[PDB]
Amino acid sequence: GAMARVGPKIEITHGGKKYTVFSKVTHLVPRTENGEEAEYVVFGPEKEGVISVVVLAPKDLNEEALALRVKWFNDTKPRCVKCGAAYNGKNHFRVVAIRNGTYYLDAVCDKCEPRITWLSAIVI
Amino acid sequence: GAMARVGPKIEITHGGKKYTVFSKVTHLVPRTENGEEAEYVVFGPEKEGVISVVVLAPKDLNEEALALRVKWFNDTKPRCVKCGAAYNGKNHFRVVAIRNGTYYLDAVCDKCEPRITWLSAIVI
Ligand SMILES: [Zn+2]
Ligand SMILES: [Zn+2]
Ligand SMILES: [Zn+2]
Ligand SMILES: [Zn+2]
Ligand SMILES: [Zn+2]
Ligand SMILES: [Zn+2]
Ligand SMILES: [Zn+2]
Repeated sequence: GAMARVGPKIEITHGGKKYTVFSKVTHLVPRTENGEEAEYVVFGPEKEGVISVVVLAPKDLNEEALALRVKWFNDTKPRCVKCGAAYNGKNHFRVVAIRNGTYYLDAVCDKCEPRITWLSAIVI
Repeated sequence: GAMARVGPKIEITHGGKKYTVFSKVTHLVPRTENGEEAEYVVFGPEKEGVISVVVLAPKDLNEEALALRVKWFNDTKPRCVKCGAAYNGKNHFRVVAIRNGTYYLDAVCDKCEPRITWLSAIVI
């Protein structure tokens, strides 16, 4: 009976809030014309005290690296590119990031992009 | 009965020689620390008048783009990084390239790296 890791990688508190962070190694991610492969991060609405996070990336990200994505997002507070809304805990919100997670190419909410909810649902 | 494209994408003559170029869209390729995803190109030995080429890349490359890889290789004549040998038509030879195929990170021959022959054999 060989074990298998399942569910969230790490659970963290930050800014008085609790984040359950899932991740998947996938290359089904956006890329620049130049050839830099991006990552998706999707933030879910707070449900039962906890905000679900899903990081889809082409590389294996350790727990420190995963925790830093939440921090960078919380401290950047990026706005939806289509409507200007920030993640408020009631919506889903997706960023596309390159440069080892530090540079956002895109940010969008699920009222402007409903499909982002199916993205994280597949992992969650 | 739905058709399916098979075998080589393009066959080209250059420098008095004939190249049969295969390709595969794959993300099982090398990458830089920064996040630039590379491509493999493997040159086979001339057998029955023809040199087999196999381009493994994370993007869909049209026939012009595939033909340019052969040209850039023929005109660069890069040397094996481990022994200094050039592709001579008798050996297999692999380059790793980024920057839309123009910049070689690595070049190696199959006496120094025997596994490169299994790389192209899977596609061929
Ligand atoms: Zn803080
Ligand atoms: Zn990839
Ligand atoms: Zn929006
Ligand atoms: Zn939602
Ligand atoms: Zn020429
Ligand atoms: Zn060599
Ligand atoms: Zn060989």
